[PDB]
Amino acid sequence: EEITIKHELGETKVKKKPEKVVVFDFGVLDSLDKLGVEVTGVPKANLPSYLEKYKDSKYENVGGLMEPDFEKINEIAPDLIIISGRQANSYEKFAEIAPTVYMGIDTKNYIDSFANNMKTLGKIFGKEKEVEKELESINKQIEAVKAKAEKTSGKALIVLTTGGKVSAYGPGSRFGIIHDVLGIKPVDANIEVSTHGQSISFEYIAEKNPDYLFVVDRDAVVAGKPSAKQTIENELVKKTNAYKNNRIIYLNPNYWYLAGGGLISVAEMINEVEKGIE
Ligand SMILES: O=C(NCCCCCNC(=O)c1cccc(O)c1O)c1cccc(O)c1O
Ligand SMILES: [Fe+3]
Ligand code: NI
Ligand code: NI
Ligand code: NI
Ligand code: NI
Repeated sequence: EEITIKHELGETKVKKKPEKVVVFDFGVLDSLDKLGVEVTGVPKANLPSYLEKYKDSKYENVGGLMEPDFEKINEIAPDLIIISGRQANSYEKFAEIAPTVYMGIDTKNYIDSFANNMKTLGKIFGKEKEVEKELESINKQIEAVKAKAEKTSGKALIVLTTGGKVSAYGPGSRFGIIHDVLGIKPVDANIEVSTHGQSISFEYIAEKNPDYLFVVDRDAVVAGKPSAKQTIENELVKKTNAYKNNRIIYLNPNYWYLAGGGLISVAEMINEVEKGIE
C-alpha cells in the first residue's frame, strides 16, 4: 500500500512500512528508535552519544551528515531515505537513488513542523497512535515548563561556542523553542536568525546582562573536543547575573545541535530547559 508524501522539497511516493530505511536526520532516527521502527543505514560518523547503538554492525554505515556515501546508499537500494536541512542541497542526488522525504523544522512554527514530521512517520510506518501518545506527553511537558516559566521573569540568552568564538540565537532560530514554545523571556528578541548563529563578542553578553545563559558546545560534537567552559567562563562573562547565580546552563549538544526534532530529543531538550531554571 503505497502513499504520497508532500514536503518542503516536493512530493514522494513511498511504500507503506518500507523494508530498507536510510536516515540522515538524528531527530528522525531517535523518533524511529522511540517507535520500535527498524532502520538499515545511518551516518555513523556523527552519531549522537544517546544513539550510539546505531554503530552496531547490524546497521549499514552511509557516511556522515555532510558526507553521504552515495555509492553505498545505491548498493543498499533503500525503500526510503529521510533527510533534513544539512542535506537539503543533495535532495536530487538522493531522490535519484530512492524515494527521499525531506523533514525539516520550520523554526517559525517549531512544534507544528515537529508534529507533522512525526505524524508523517506515523503514516509511513503504521505508528499513528504511538506518535499521538508521544506528542501528548511532550504537550504536558511543555505546559509544565510553560507554567514554571511564567512563575518568574528574568531574561535569557542562547549562545553557541566553536573554537573560542561565540554566536547567539533568539526567537525563531534553531534554538528558539526556549523562547517561542516554553515561554522564557529573551534578552534580545530581534536576533538575526542564522543556522550557525549571529556572531557576537563577550562585550555583547556582559551588556544585555542575562539571568540565564544557555550554552551549546558545538566543538564537543563537531570536533570531539569540548570547549564550552573556557570560551565562556572568562572575566567579562563572569560579571553577569548568570555566573553569579550559577545559571550558566550547558545544553547537551548531542541532543541540541546534532539531533533535535525527535520524540526523544525534544523531550530531553525541554527537560534540560526545565532543570536549567529550577
Ligand atoms: O548547511 C549546513 N552546514 C553546511 C556548512 C557546514 C560546515 C562544516 N560543518 C561541520 O563540520 C558539521 C558537522 C556535523 C554537524 C554540523 O552541524 C556541522 O556544521 C547546516 C544546516 C543545518 C544545520 C547545521 O548545523 C548545518 O551545519
Ligand atoms: Fe552545523
Ligand atoms: Ni512502537
Ligand atoms: Ni563507501
Ligand atoms: Ni560497497
Ligand atoms: Ni490525540
